Amino acid sequence: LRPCFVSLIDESDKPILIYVPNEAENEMNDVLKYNVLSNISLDYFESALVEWHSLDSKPLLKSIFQLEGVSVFAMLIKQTGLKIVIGFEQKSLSGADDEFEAINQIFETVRKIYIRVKCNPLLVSGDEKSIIKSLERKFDELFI
Amino acid sequence: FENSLPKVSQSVYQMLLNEMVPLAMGIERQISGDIKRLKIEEHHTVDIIRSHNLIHELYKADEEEKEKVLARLRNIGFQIGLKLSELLIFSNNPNLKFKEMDLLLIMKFICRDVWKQIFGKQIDNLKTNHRGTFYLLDYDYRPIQSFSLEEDAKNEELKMIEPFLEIPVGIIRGVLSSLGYSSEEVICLASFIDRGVSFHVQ
Amino acid sequence: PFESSSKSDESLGSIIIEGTLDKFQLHKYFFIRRLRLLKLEDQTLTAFVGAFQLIKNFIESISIEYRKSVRLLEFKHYFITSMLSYFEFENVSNPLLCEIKAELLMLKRDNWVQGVMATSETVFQENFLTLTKEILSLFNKCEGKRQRIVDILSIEIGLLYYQGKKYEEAVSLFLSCYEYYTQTNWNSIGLKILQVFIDSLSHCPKLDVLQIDGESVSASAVLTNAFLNILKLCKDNDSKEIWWKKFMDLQMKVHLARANVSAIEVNLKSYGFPEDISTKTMRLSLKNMGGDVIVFGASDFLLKKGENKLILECRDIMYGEFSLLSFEIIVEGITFVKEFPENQDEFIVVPEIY
Amino acid sequence: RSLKAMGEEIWKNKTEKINTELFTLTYGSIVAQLCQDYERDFNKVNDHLYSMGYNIGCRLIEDFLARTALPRCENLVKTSEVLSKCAFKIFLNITPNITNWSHNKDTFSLILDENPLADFVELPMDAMKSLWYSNILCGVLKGSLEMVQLDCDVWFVSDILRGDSQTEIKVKLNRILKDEIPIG
Repeated sequence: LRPCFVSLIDESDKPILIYVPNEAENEMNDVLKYNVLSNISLDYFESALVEWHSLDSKPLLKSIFQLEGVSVFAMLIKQTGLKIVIGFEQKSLSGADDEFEAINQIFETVRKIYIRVKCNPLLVSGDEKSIIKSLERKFDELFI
Repeated sequence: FENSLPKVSQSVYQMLLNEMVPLAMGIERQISGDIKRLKIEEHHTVDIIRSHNLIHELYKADEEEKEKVLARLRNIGFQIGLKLSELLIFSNNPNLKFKEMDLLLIMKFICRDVWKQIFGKQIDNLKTNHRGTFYLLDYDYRPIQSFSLEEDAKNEELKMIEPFLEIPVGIIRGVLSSLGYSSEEVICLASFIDRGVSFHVQ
Repeated sequence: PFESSSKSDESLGSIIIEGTLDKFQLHKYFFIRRLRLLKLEDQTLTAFVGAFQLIKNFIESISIEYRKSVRLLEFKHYFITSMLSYFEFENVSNPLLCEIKAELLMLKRDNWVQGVMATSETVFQENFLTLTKEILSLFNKCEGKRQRIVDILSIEIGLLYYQGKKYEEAVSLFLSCYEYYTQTNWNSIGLKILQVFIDSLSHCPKLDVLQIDGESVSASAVLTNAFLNILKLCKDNDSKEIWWKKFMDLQMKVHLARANVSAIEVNLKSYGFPEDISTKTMRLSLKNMGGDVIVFGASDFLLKKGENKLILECRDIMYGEFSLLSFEIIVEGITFVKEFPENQDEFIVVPEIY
Repeated sequence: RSLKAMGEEIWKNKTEKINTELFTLTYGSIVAQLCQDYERDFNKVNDHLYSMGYNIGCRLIEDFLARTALPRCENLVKTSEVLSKCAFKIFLNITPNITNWSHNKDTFSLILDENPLADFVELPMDAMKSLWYSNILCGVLKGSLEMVQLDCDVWFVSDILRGDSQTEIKVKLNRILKDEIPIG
């Protein structure tokens, strides 16, 4: 149920953070094979194969593709133009339908910690390093 | 629909909202770059002014220093407006996507929700020139009901009320620049018709 | 009829899934339900692609169903269930959405084939993968959009070119594409692309540089290596920057202009000395271990320029180096009108004008 | 009848609004202003926060006394009763606890459980050892008690945001003010 990478993309081409669990050991972990999926994920927002219909007020979840044994899921939260991508492999997946709501729990509990981190008053306005550091300690609190 | 989640009093917020203005006058007139009072702390002394004397110091303020004050008020309204809009994001309003091509559709958001959240009530009227200039109206702006005008000196009282208007200037500027850009936005007066203030945007 | 068929197919699939036993033969019932959905969606412009999504999620779910290494061979059967479905999606000459659907189908087939082949023709595997990636790259390039997947596909094709020994390097020749993935927003793809470009320049053994512009230089490796040293992780890989600076010193090719963001220098108060006022002592920090330069901090008057405070010898090898910066020939009889217009350029056979 | 019952009772006739998404970020935005205008000074901000707190406490004591009509307090038993059992109840929906008085009972401490002025702030490294955050509360508890004819002094000891120990405020009677009766 635990993820293999998380990704937050703002309204430009930039990433806010590309965080993987367990950086402390190598363990055949390639950040390179994670960033290529994050680079093509921002491409496949504009694809006509999937679409986020706006009639429901609640932001929804999709399943854009699956490469290298890893399935990724891309919520576009509509209003502030933030793009979020979380990745999971087939061995963590059980293939059921009850897990889909728990995936949406993971999506909203990382959106909550993003809006709580970026609404810190004492950080200076601008893309500091401290937003990245605070995000990764909150993520390592969430993910051992 | 009826969410009863935790809450505090309206009155302490409204009076903190009111004393943000002499906080800005105190932070500008005392920048510590080299009648008042004095207080006793342990091996320590502060020296203060009281609020209404500082609003009277705004009545005797320098002209360039007055607009040096008013940038700070829209800056603090800008900060609380963008952060408050960012919390509204959790509400998941279905009106808008980004960059506000249909500008009045998010004018139907701010009057319905944001002014409801800060001041407990809707904006009662909005008029639409279709060049982007939109005409706000409310009959009673909430944090100036407690400001008592003095006896028959209303020409001073207008000049001492309207520098409290830069905070909702900051509010609507901050919720616009949370959604992408900065365009021109000013105040009005609009003497009310039945027993307060109007706003222009682009 | 179509919406009733979709809703009744979903309800009948759930009702058939309510029966627990015979899950292996239930694959045939799921394929029959998929064929019933495919017969209803026979003429759709975009929704057929959504019906391909009705394939693909089912192609996810069948991938959820079979769980074995030998089921990878059943994934080879899914490759057949790709390819015949490719036969179900080949009924077009040229289109915008059908090209992207064929690109996604070919990417899924190539991912399945690469998963199958890596389980245990080794020279021909690179040629067949390059042919399939060239077909998918042409299909993705035949579109009005999607430059981001095309750039990663071209980087994968250039890495497959680098997977054998090749002197012709498309990614290293595309320093524009390297700067497009390096200038901003990406710090791990660029750190491998610059490593591939530096390795290709190491195995180049040629002085015929890029003909796309006037950039004919044997110090283009050092120009890329400045960005590779700026985008380095830490001082663990400082030997790469030291070796690249040593190669730039040996092959010198002296004209350059660096932003000097790898070095941080801070000034102090102006003073005086004996027979020439040695004002503006400054402390400097650096990443490289050895550096010697005639660093001069210029200063502009109302209508003049001192350009003083240079030191010829610099053996300093630490942060806050505290250079003396002796400043002979004081202009305007040491007036106080001179403001700061500091180049602070530390030329070590190449200028670094911060 | 009891001071618990009155302080809970005012919450049936008090106008209310949300304690997150307003009123936390008001204090956060003004302390961001004080941090950015003094070029990240960490002790002058305490002085200006305590000044604005003194002014708002002296302006708030009248609304507290008009909201519930109470006699003038005289010791640190009735103040320690009235504070923790109606004042933070009707202004912040919280209730602190009282401990660590002296032998003569001329002090106490003010351990607070859920401070709604700092919800998920996590102040940075330089401000963690030389800044107090909630100085608007110490200003209120100076300026409110200085108008019911008691000189006082109210100071932080520790808080959750930088330290493992809880949020508490120390306080001394510092004499009783003499009301001035005659003409001269």
